[PDB]
Order: sequence, then structure tokens, then C-alpha cells
Amino acid sequence: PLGSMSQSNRELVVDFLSYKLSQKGYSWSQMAAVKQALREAGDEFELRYRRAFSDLTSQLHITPGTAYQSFEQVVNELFRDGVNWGRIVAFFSFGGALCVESVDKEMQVLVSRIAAWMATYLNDHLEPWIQENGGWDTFVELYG
Amino acid sequence: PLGSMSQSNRELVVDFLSYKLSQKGYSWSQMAAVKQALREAGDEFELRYRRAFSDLTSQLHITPGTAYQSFEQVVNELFRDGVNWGRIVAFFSFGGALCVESVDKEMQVLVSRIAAWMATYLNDHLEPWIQENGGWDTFVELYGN
Ligand SMILES: Cc1ccc(CN(C(=O)N[C@@H](CS(=O)(=O)C[C@]23C[C@H]4C[C@H](C[C@H](C4)C2)C3)C(=O)O)C(=O)c2ccc(-c3ccccc3)cc2)cc1
Ligand SMILES: Cc1ccc(CN(C(=O)N[C@@H](CS(=O)(=O)C[C@]23C[C@H]4C[C@H](C[C@H](C4)C2)C3)C(=O)O)C(=O)c2ccc(-c3ccccc3)cc2)cc1
Repeated sequence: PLGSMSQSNRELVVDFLSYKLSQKGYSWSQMAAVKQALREAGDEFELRYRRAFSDLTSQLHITPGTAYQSFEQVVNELFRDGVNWGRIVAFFSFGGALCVESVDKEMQVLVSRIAAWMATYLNDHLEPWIQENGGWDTFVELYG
Repeated sequence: PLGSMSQSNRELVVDFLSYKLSQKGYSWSQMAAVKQALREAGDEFELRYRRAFSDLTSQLHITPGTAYQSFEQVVNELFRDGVNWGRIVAFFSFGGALCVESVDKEMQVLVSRIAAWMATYLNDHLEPWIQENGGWDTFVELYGN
């Protein structure tokens, strides 16, 4: 019978197939294609701007009392000269480094908080620009 | 829909953060850890058994006319002598190679059908073994040492 294990097994199938296709330059779906391009873009960005990115991550002193306001202020400096795809990649890489740092410092509780901050920032600040500049599909075209 | 951006942007955040955490040996969730261990196990298996795996994948070529039974027949031979985690990894890798081949042959439509055959096989055949052998959490523990 179709219980809860069948649902989680389907999720594993989709994830594994998405991975294998991506290794050959193919994609499970357009969403998987966006996820893959953004994973690779973040790696490329972190490699190209290692030293300058280290200076950015050091600007936010994450503690269990850190509110969205503090994250928004640092991220706003990133988009000071306007929005572009590269600055959006830097934004994802920044939230990415904050999560790693939180777990390193045994503050795993902050990971869910960071994820919610990122979603709010995207929706409030970046989504209108993303829509006006061809959506995530254009980012995939440009990156590939 | 009213919640479509909220859903998709959240999905992107979760995916990217899961990826960054995994690169440093951490995991977003227990499900993310299962997914990562299975991705790495698949790569390991494919590397260790390159020649034997080539013999297996050459047994089946999916066309728009291929029925589930042809897939189930080949997969059944993987588990004729019993189930273990390594044979489960080989099953996932097998499905992955069938999907790659479908896209190589410009038949991307078959990838969702293969994924549904894999889910059916797991539900109809492997759930009792997975449960009895400690679930996917035991696979993660065993693979990680
Ligand atoms: C993968 C990647 C590679 C490079 C960059 C570097 N960069 C730019 O290259 N900026 C371009 C404008 S752009 O449209 O963003 C160009 C893109 C080229 C391809 C396809 C698509 C996504 C990627 C990769 C960027 C467009 C410019 O100004 O000439 C930047 O926008 C940039 C952003 C942030 C920092 C930075 C670094 C450390 C602390 C704070 C900020 C530096 C450069 C960012 C990502
Ligand atoms: C990542 C990986 C590495 C090796 C194998 C090879 N292998 C075994 O090594 N089998 C073990 C028993 S086991 O419980 O599967 C051991 C595991 C060790 C770690 C942690 C966890 C998942 C992985 C990796 C296997 C348990 C044995 O027999 O002593 C096999 O069971 C095996 C399965 C299928 C084929 C095969 C090859 C080509 C065409 C068709 C089938 C060959 C060997 C499969 C995966």
C-alpha cells in the first residue's frame, strides 16, 4: 500500500535522477536547471572573489539575537549600485556562508532563520528586477 | 497561484543552502543527508563497477513503447539473490543511466516514466527490506563510515 515511505522514496528517485542528468549537462526540469546553474554560479563566484567575499562575510556578526534588519543592511550594500545577476549570486553565496558559519559556531538554530531572511529579501527586493530581466530562465541561458 | 513565488523562491533558497552545507559536511535535514549519501554512493558504484555496470545498462534501452514489466524484469535480476544497500545503489544508478540514454536519444519524455517505474519498484518490492534493515538513516550511517 501507498504509505509515507512511498512518498519519501519518490523524492529520493527525483533527486538522484536530477543529479545524474545534471552530470551529463541535462536536467530533470526547468527548476532543476535553475538550481544547478545557481549551485555552479555560487562556486565560481566564491572561487573568483575569495578574498573580497571573505571581507563581506566578516561584516555580519551572526549571534542568536541577530534580526533580519542586520542581514538586510549588509545585503543592501551589495545592491548599492543596482541589481544584476552576479550580485544575486553573491547574495546567495553570502546566505550560504552565514549558514556554514552558524553550524561551525554550534548555532544550527540560525540556519532556518537565514533561509527565511533570504526568501524575504528575494521577494521584497529582487523579484521585481528578476521579472523585468527575463526571470530565472534568462539567468540559466546567460550562465550556460 | 497566490503562493507560487513563495513556493519557488523558497525551493531555490533551500536547494542552494542544502548544497553549501553539504560541501562542508553538514546537512540541511535528514532527507538532504539521505539524498547526498545516495548521490555519492551512485558515483562510487559507477566508478568501482564501470565494466560490469556497462553490461547491465546494455540489457535495456527504453523506447516510447517499453512497458514497466521489461524494466521490472531487469531490476529483479539485480535482487534475485537478496537485497543489500549496494544492490539498491546499483538499482538507482541503473535508472539514472536509462534517463541519461533517453535524453541522449532525444526522448526526454521517457525520464518522468522511468522515475515513476523506479518509485513503483521501490513500493512494490523494497519497502519491507528497507524498514527491516534500519531505514534510509542506517544507509546514511553505514555509507558515512
Ligand atoms: C558566477 C559569477 C561570476 C562573476 C561575477 C562577478 N560580477 C560580474 O561579472 N558582474 C558583471 C555583470 S553580470 O551581469 O553580473 C555578469 C554575469 C556573467 C555570467 C552570466 C551571468 C551570471 C554571472 C556569470 C555574472 C551574468 C559586470 O559588472 O561586468 C559581479 O556582478 C560581482 C558581484 C559581486 C561582487 C562582490 C564580491 C565580493 C564582495 C562583494 C561583492 C563582485 C562582482 C559574479 C558571479
Ligand atoms: C557505493 C557502493 C560500493 C560498493 C558496492 C558493491 N557491493 C558491495 O560492496 N556489497 C557488499 C555488501 S553492502 O551492504 O552492499 C556494503 C555497502 C558498503 C558501503 C555502505 C553501504 C552502501 C554501499 C557502500 C555498499 C553498504 C558485499 O557484497 O560485501 C554490491 O553489493 C554490488 C552490487 C551490485 C553490483 C553490480 C555491478 C554491476 C552490475 C550489476 C550489479 C556489484 C556489487 C555497491 C555500492
